[PDB]
Amino acid sequence: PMQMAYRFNGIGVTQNVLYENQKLIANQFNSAIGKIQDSLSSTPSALGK
Amino acid sequence: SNGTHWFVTQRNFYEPQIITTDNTFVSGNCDVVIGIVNNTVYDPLQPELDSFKE
Repeated sequence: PMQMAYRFNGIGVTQNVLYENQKLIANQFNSAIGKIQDSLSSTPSALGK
Repeated sequence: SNGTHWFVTQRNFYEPQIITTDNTFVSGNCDVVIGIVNNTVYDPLQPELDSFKE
């Protein structure tokens, strides 16, 4: 959780955003990474190259 | 921290500093941040005034 505060600092967002929204941000990462497994299974044309 | 005294320091070279009011910025209260600890800051604008005026 200290690392992501260092990475919002690169894109011009201060550290206060992450700690004030630590639970909500973690849910967004958790749900988005679960969609990736379903996305490759549904569309077989992703692994074309 | 080194166990007793808290310090603020830069990222790639160890150089501890005393946490004054100009070394930090304030955003919101302290009941929402996970892992926040208790400490005090030693501001340099109050006791400079207190030494001369009092």
